Amino acid sequence: LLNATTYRDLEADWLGHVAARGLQPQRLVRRYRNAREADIAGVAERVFDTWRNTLRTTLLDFAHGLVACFAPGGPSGPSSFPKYIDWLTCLGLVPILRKRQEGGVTQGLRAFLKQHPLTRQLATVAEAAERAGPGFFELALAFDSTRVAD
Amino acid sequence: PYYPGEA
Amino acid sequence: PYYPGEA
Repeated sequence: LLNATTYRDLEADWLGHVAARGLQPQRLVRRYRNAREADIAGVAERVFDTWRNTLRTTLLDFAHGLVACFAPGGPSGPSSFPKYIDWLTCLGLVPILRKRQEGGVTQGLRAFLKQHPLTRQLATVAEAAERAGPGFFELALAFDSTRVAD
Repeated sequence: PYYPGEA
Repeated sequence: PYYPGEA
């Protein structure tokens, strides 16, 4: 998720937020009308910091939402880990059965991504999601297809 | 004014 | 602008 971000769209969103706040450097300096560099620099830094914190928590929430689809289906159902480990401990062999089909993970991903408000809210989040999307679907198909035997 | 986490 | 890791 984080590798797909780009500098241009993030800068564009930051500039859009600045325009929405009406706190451009020209207006801010023309309003303050003082030479106290430390105070104005701290004000600008905190203005940026609030946006940085909000972006970080938004990305955290989206990342947890994406993670929530895969995790339950790992230890149980198709492609279970403890069954793999006890196969290794008993014999060292791991029989595996394969079939190419769509399952709960793929439908969960489809029902999750297609109607998430954060994509419409932020350009960077939407572009990162659409760029990294195919990998998520391929990983979901990989999770669904395999099944360690009983 | 808009913020990333807001509705 | 271009960066080494970007697409």
